[PDB]
Amino acid sequence: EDVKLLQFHVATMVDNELPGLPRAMQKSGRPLKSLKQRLKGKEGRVRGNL
Amino acid sequence: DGLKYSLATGNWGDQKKAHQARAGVSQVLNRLTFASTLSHLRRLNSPIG
DNA sequence: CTAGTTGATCTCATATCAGGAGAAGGAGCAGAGCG
RNA sequence: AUCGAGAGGA
DNA sequence: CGCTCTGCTCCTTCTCCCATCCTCTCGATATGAGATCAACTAG
Repeated sequence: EDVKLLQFHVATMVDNELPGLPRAMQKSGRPLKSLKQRLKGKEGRVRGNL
Repeated sequence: DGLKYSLATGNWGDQKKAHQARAGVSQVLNRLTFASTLSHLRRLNSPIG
């Protein structure tokens, strides 16, 4: 069970939009912004800042 | 607090399920001119998206 | 040499619906081809 | 300050 | 003639994308004791 939780935490740290899985949440239901989301698209790192 | 939150933020639903809730309900009353206020009080919305 | 004082650092302990489009996989059938 | 939301402008 | 080897279409999954720029408002978001070690700080 703890291995499963660690796997979930790492995966949601990198990608928090996986279909089917629960969403890593900060507080009041606000989902975390993962590393993938920082770079994804419009307003992301590449398109938005380079 | 439930009624206060829903009216204050416009998210019609529980504060925890804010992403699920429909937003834009309960907007801030427009007071630029009297006609603006009257129109805002008679406004209809289609939730189509 | 050689013990005593001074700081940093770690441990531990105390409670309570009116998307869509395309690409990748698997499925079942159909047949071809050879033992 | 951050996040989100909303209303607007061209 | 059994058994395999593709292979063919087809349905399912899944993952991706959805103009630019600008303004404003508004709501939400411990403490000490003991041990170790190392620098002294002198004898």
